[PDB]
Amino acid sequence: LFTHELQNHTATEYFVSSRRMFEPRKPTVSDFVQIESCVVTYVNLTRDQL
Amino acid sequence: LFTHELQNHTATEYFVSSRRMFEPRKPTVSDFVQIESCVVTYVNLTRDQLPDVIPDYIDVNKTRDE
Ligand SMILES: *[C@@H]1O[C@H](CO)[C@@H](O[C@@H]2O[C@H](CO)[C@@H](O[C@@H]3O[C@H](CO[C@H]4O[C@H](CO)[C@@H](O)[C@H](O)[C@@H]4O)[C@@H](O)[C@H](O)[C@@H]3O)[C@H](O)[C@H]2NC(C)=O)[C@H](O)[C@H]1NC(C)=O
Ligand SMILES: *[C@@H]1O[C@H](CO)[C@@H](O[C@@H]2O[C@H](CO)[C@@H](O[C@@H]3O[C@H](CO)[C@@H](O)[C@H](O)[C@@H]3O)[C@H](O)[C@H]2NC(C)=O)[C@H](O)[C@H]1NC(C)=O
Ligand SMILES: *[C@@H]1O[C@H](CO)[C@@H](O)[C@H](O)[C@H]1NC(C)=O
Repeated sequence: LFTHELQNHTATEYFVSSRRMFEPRKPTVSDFVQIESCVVTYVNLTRDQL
Repeated sequence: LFTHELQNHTATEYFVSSRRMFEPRKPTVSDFVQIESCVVTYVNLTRDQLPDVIPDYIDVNKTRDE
């Protein structure tokens, strides 16, 4: 998952592509993993924007 | 994915398995992804038959309004 473009224009496009081949596309929910442990490296947000 | 039988009697049984082996099973929503582009090879269909072809599919929109 990468953020193409920047927050300079209030549009952060979250797309997932193969590390071997740039193929941008919006990820599917079934394909993530849920975690109980959080570290500073994770992006903070509330449930509203999920 | 493959189509057991043909539309000769309007029964195209849609199943999925391994490419090597024969492990028939109805395709599931978790098996696939969505794209915004279409071609002729893609079989074209309406929304109401999605549960018909994919019982694993659940249309929350059309069930809540009921
Ligand atoms: C559901 O989606 C399918 C896509 O997965 C559809 O397949 C598309 O079907 C349409 C028509 O149904 C095709 O568009 C037609 O293309 C012909 C080609 O014209 C050329 O050939 C004629 C005759 O030789 C010639 O006179 C012309 O000058 C051209 O050289 C057009 O003539 C038609 O007007 C029409 O535009 C698509 O090409 C086809 N998809 C692809 C990728 O080719 C399917 O049709 C959809 N379901 C239904 C019921 O239509
Ligand atoms: C996501 O949220 C976490 C927690 O809200 C953010 O990390 C937190 O950042 C604050 C601000 O620096 C840390 O508090 C500070 O801790 C240091 C000691 O490390 C102390 O010197 C300061 O006085 C202050 O107390 C907090 O410890 C830290 N906690 C964690 C778990 O990271 C994080 O930056 C946020 N990141 C994003 C992308 O939103
Ligand atoms: C789902 O979409 C239908 C129309 O297709 C609409 O009537 C209904 O209110 C929608 N429900 C939700 C929860 O989006």
